[PDB]
Amino acid sequence: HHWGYGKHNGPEHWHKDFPIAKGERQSPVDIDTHTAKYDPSLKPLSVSYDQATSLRILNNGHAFNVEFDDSQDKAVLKGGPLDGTYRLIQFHFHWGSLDGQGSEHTVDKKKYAAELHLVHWNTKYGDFGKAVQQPDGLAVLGIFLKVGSAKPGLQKVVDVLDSIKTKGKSADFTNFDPRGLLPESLDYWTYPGSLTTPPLLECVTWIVLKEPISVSSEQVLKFRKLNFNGEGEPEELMVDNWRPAQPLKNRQIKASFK
Ligand SMILES: [Zn+2]
Repeated sequence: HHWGYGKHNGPEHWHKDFPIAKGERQSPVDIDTHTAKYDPSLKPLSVSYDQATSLRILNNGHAFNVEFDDSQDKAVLKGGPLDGTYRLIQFHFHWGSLDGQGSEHTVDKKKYAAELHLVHWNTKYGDFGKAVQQPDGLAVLGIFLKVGSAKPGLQKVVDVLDSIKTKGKSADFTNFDPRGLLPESLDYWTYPGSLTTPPLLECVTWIVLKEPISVSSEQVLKFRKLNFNGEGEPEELMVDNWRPAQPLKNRQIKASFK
């Protein structure tokens, strides 16, 4: 029926409705650190989020998205392997039912507790919907989360989750600064890939940061209290909303560092 992360509608079934699931540039992938090519031609990333305007948080039934005003160049990403300016539209996470799983990308087969995706679209295409139809339409920054110390900048998100527990619920979420979610270092790996949920379009330049951020056990516990279902439907906790690693095929992962 409709796609999800269960036994009957999970990632191994997606190809029946979205054949591109077996495509040549699907994400996520495992990052083999000894095979990644250092590329000295890659520039440092430029993250300009000081004028970011968050608007709302929404449970869409597969994750929770924090959405931003993308009608102007307020929160943008440029540099790195990118040509042009990419505007932030939303961020969301993928997480597990246990601390030893949850991330989509892996590093030398190591899985993290969760993975944050900051989604941006190439302004040359005018809107998000046109951007997803192009090979260079989106840039996603992926950041791993490990369990350890609490991340103060994540607490405002954790605290509003009770108000969007079920699918289709939304809440006003203004004045949230996404700078509180970045690691200290911006070293990264990059490769050409896709969206990790249907429609699985191959329009993404992924930028995965080497340095994870730490979150407390209590913080991730609050993520696992969300629901996949809508209000008044049988409760299905929102956990393990990650797609496993896909074949690298004819692709090279480049590193911005050595
Ligand atoms: Zn994602």
